[PDB]
Amino acid sequence: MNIGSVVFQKPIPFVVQFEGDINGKKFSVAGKGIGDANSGKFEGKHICTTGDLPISWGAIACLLMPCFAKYPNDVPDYIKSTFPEGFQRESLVEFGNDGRYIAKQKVTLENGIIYNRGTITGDGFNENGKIMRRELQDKVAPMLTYYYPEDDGLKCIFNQLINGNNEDFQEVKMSQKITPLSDGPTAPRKLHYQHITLDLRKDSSEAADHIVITENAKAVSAEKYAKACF
Ligand SMILES: [Cl-]
Ligand SMILES: [Cl-]
Ligand SMILES: [Cl-]
Repeated sequence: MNIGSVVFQKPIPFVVQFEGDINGKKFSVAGKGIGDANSGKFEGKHICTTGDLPISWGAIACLLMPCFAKYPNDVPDYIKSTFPEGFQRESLVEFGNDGRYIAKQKVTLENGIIYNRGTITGDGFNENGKIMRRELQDKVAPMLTYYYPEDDGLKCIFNQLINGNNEDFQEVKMSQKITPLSDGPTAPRKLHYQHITLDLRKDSSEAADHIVITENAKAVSAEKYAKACF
């Protein structure tokens, strides 16, 4: 029995706070939403409080809470087991023929609200590229992500494809490391996958530069994934 399973048994509001600096361009994002780990759906609206986001929203979409993923019982939920204290995650995000950035974030539970507080720092992006000129669509293709133990944390590796405006795609390569914020007991770290679909949309009434992320994440054991029907 893992304690985190009880806190996420009902939908929980969440708050996202990000500070960024990519190619010397500083930005700040503030968002809020709701996550339901019973369904694996969590949806939030995020606004760039410093003006316009210097990069395509899709490039930071899945950094703006894998604790909300729907985990079956035949998969040990390590991420939820780190609660109530929470977890931290470091990410190396590399874009094909463009730059890279590093993010560090801490996902905590405070007064019954999930807080995703993170920081992004990157450089080497093409100033005439579709990322920094924001010519990519706000559309991200479906994903499968790999989870597996490494050292004393849970490592996650996966790719992302952001649609371009001319039948092209932008490659996103991510390498993440999840570790607990406390030295308390956690669930087993075992190989498994997450099936994620993102839908980025805009609010007509919102004047600020923003994005509305509808995410549906489900965990799959390696035995059930191998026996999959599509
Ligand atoms: Cl941080
Ligand atoms: Cl870097
Ligand atoms: Cl570790």
